[PDB]
Amino acid sequence: ELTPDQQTLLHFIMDSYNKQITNKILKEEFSAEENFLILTEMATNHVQVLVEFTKKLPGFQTLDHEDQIALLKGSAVEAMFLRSAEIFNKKLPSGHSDLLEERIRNSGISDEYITPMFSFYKSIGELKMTQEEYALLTAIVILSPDRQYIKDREAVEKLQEPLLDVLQKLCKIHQPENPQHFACLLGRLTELRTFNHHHAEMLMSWRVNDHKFTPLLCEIWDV
Amino acid sequence: ENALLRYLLDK
Ligand SMILES: COCCOC(=O)c1c(C)nc(C)c(C(=O)OC/C=C/c2ccccc2)c1-c1cccc([N+](=O)[O-])c1
Repeated sequence: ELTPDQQTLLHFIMDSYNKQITNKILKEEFSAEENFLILTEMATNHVQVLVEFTKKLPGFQTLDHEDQIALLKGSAVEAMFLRSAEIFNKKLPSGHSDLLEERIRNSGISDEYITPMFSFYKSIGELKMTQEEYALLTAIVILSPDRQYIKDREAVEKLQEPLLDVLQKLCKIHQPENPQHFACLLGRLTELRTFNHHHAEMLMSWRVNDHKFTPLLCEIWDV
Repeated sequence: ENALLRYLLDK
């Protein structure tokens, strides 16, 4: 299948990913500024798992401490989305995703933001991704060399590069008969970038309604 | 700042 050293790496993110929610949106029935507590709780569950994965990433710990932070703060939103897609398509039984979308359309959170979220999820759903793909891709998002306020850009590449070479070769053998598939997956990294803009804009609106955020979210997003 | 992030990372 794959190289000696590469198999060990692949076989280590992936276990890392296996081991560190929705249903309250599904029933007490609710959309919200009134239910905002549910949101921040979810985001906070996302941020906590983001951090616990990023530690486990090979060489992450060796980076400058401020660069470390920038990568985290730089990647919260993208990972929050990329993880939701694995929940939405890969893990929820039939019918749950349908009510979920519709509950959300009812949120009073406007389609300008809602429609891109759902089109992105479908598109990646239709991509039929394995756990290895979701895991590895998550780790590529996090190790994005170009994030703002990074001091030593070249250190972060050299750390992402290895993950990218696993994933190409992975696609090559387990979506053989689809050589474009590896480019498709990468486009999803491009696709995710846009949500930060939307975040910023949504975040700003919530401060003008004086909403409460958890400690953690306070730190990760400078509120 | 980012006291909590540093903590959660330095473990
Ligand atoms: C289109 O670009 C912007 C889209 O991203 C954001 O707007 C956005 C922003 C900017 N900040 C935050 C804190 C959120 C967030 O809490 O979660 C995204 C997860 C949604 C979802 C929830 C459960 C299961 C599956 C998916 C989202 C957000 C958006 C829409 C609806 C919801 N939601 O209430 O579920 C959240």
